[PDB]
Amino acid sequence: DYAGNLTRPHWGGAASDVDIHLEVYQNEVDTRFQYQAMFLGLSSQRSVADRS
Amino acid sequence: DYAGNLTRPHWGGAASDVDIHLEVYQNEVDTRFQYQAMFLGLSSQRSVADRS
Repeated sequence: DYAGNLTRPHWGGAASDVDIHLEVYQNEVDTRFQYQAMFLGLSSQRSVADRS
Repeated sequence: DYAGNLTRPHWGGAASDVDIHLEVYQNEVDTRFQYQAMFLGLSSQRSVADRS
């Protein structure tokens, strides 16, 4: 193309070849897939908070 | 961690490790699974009662 030496704003380099852009970030974290316990209703519950 | 000698309340013995803890008991007795006779309509009933 014509004008093979042009101005690239966030491509700061000696020949304007190396990227220097900014990573846009929207506070996104991918951690894991959540799990819910399912033996709360399939077993009896007792408390020994005194006779430990 | 930093205390291999501790004060365990309901552990008796000279160097603890006796487990004299109380037993929590809620009046529960598991006995067996009951059975009901079915040979009532599967036979003929004759009552000798108080005669022979």
